[PDB]
Amino acid sequence: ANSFLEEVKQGNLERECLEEACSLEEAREVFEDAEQTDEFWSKYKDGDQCEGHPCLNQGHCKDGIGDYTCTCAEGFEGKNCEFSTR
Repeated sequence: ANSFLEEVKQGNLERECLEEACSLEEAREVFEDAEQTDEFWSKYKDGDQCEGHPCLNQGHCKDGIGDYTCTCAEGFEGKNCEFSTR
């Protein structure tokens, strides 16, 4: 029966089902969250969260399918931390 899932310890959530192994079979039911199904897939394209990196001045991005965030250094502030104090 099948070949990918089953023999595997179990399905997954995105990477394991986001390759030539799976597309959205079991991983679809392995979510539980309603909003986690939409934005998540619905043409999994989004902005690759951190593609253009929303964080400036060497900030950092956690990124997460759907939306991302940013973290700046101590001497940095502003929405995109685009402002360097010193």
